[PDB]
Amino acid sequence: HMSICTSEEWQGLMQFTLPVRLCKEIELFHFDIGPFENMWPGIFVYMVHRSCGTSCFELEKLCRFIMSVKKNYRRVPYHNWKHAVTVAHCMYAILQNNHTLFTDLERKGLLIACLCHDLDHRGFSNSYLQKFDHPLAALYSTSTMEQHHFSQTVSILQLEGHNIFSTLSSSEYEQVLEIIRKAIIATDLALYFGNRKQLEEMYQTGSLNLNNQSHRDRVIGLMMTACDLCSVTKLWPVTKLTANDIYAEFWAEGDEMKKLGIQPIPMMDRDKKDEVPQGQLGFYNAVAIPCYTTLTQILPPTEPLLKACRDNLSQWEKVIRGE
Amino acid sequence: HMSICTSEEWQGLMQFTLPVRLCKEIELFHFDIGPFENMWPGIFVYMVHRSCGTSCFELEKLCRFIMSVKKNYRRVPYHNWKHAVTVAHCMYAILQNNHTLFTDLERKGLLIACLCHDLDHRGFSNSYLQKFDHPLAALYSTSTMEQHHFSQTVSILQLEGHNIFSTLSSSEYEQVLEIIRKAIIATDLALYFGNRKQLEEMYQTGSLNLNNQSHRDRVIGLMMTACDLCSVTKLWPVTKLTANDIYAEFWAEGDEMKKLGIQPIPMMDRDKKDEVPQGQLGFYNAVAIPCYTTLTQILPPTEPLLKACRDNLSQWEKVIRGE
Ligand SMILES: COc1ccc(-n2c(CCN3C(=O)c4cccc(OC(C)C)c4C3=O)nc3ccccc3c2=O)cc1
Ligand SMILES: CC(C)(CO)n1c(=O)[nH]c2c3cccnc3n(-c3ccccc3)c(=O)c21
Ligand SMILES: [Mg+2]
Ligand SMILES: [Mg+2]
Ligand SMILES: [Zn+2]
Ligand SMILES: [Zn+2]
Repeated sequence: HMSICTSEEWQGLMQFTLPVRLCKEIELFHFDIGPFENMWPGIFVYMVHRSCGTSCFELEKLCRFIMSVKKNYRRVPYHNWKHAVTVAHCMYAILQNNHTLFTDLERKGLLIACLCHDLDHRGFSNSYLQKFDHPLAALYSTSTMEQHHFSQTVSILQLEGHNIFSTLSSSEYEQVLEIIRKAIIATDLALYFGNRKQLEEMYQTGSLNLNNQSHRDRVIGLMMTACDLCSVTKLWPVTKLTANDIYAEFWAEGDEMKKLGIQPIPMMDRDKKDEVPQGQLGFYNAVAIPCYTTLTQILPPTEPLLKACRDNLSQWEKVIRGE
Repeated sequence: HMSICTSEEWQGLMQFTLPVRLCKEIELFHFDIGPFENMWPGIFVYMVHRSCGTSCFELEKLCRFIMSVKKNYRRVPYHNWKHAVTVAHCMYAILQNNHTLFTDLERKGLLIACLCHDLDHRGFSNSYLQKFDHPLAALYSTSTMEQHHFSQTVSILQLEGHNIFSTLSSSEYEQVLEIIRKAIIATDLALYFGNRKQLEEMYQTGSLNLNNQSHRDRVIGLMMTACDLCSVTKLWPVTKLTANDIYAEFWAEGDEMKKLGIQPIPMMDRDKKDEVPQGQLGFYNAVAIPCYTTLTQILPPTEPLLKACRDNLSQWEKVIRGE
């Protein structure tokens, strides 16, 4: 039922070497992958090698995993392969700047989870699938898509010559699958508010214990959300272009409702496209700024993220005011 | 300007007596008015008299109102005089089964609002009038048609010997015009989704209180939508025939767009008649079933509506399956 890669695809990836100029840039939080589409699979390999090591995964098995993952990402406007590598890059930048804060079993799982977190996205919300009783909503009652993304990840790893986590003991293997499970479920934005709530109180009262697994998993969750929203941390022209992509996806979902006689929420309605600048300001103020603020409080090296978020908020604020 | 009834028309109505056989059928929710065309105006009078008494309105003024309302309903395939009386009948059945929950003034207003809710329908959607900048969209920015229906109701009552509420105190009169205003605006399906969602929430958290005017207006609104969609609660052959009438009206609207070059949505496209069973399944699942479900939860005697809705959904389910 999955979509395996061709021999051609993984072999070419194995041959790819990252140009020396982009070595500097890939270390920066505001790095846009956008202009280098042919390099995106190659960029993930680099990040995996630069973080955990050149001998952490079997190069053959790794290249087959990446290229098969790419094939299970649909041609949707925003929740595509480009997003999966943008999110992973941000995770790489965070994991680099907090090098001794996470175990090599967390480091491996976190990058793989970021590349897989939106696997098989059909450009529809959890609310859409529940409202139209889609077979996926029948399998997973809550965090519908996120539970499906995790199921597709597990299915890719279950393919011949794809299990990149096969060299781990049964204990070490079930441990990493759980890191990935939790990281992907955490990408369900509805769960985020509560997570950034509990993390805010835990930071204030100094109760956040990094040795406590339950507490550990909450930080990883926020790290996932911060990576998932990193489009608001890029330079203004990049940020502006990405906004157009997620709207195009939202509008297409609304169009599907309009066809059935249903009225979409303003966000999903393309006839309320002028409401987008105000909607962005609302999202940045209610979702993005709180996220990066708390992330910086827990992991201070992640400060540039919050800085770039603020810069873009100001840009949206200028758009509203008519520059 | 309006369309006044003839002396002949209202005089004959005053003389009409309902057949003793029908007395029991009119009390049932699944009652089809379709076979009794000559009796439709007479049926409304009966319902008025059995709901609010025989001395609630001046028989002369009432018969003139009904017959002139009938004349301001166009010969469109679905949004016609037959629809008005079907909607009103369903409202009568709901009022009857929950008699003491409502005031004599709401019973008066809701039945009149149901007979008037589609007054002067031209067989076009609000989406159409707005996209093609029709003069009616210039007057009313939102709920375009519904605001026009309320304006035509007020215009009929403003006719000589037509003011059926003239015998109410200035306070009662302005309260009944507001009951009607709100009930007709509520027939704009776009507003329904928010209304259903809010009411479901209020029921779940037990915060719903019929003594709270704001809550009361939300229930009346849902009652209006349930009545507006009662065609899906009739027996299968009736339900099937009505679907043909709304589609004849939608197809005519699509034809108007095709003439200007614009491509209608599948629902409004007559070359796309095969997608109709799936369109119905989507409408029943996303609109009709949620509606009756919530209505039954607020007013449990209205359960037959949800029962018959389910029976028709199963019928559409069978059509898709090739049964
Ligand atoms: C809970 O707080 C809010 C605040 C604002 C919104 N909102 C938005 C943001 C949409 N949106 C996401 O709901 C999202 C989720 C995840 C990522 C994302 O943007 C990515 C590119 C980072 C986005 C995004 O733009 N745009 C609108 C556009 C027109 C009219 C209304 C709105 C509106 O109410 C929604 C939720
Ligand atoms: C209920 C009916 C007529 C059943 O045949 N129906 C249908 O099949 N599709 C639809 C339908 C589909 C799309 C939008 N409105 C619809 N309405 C509608 C129209 C105007 C005001 C309120 C609701 C229906 O009555 C209906
Ligand atoms: Mg997601
Ligand atoms: Mg209407
Ligand atoms: Zn994502
Ligand atoms: Zn109607």
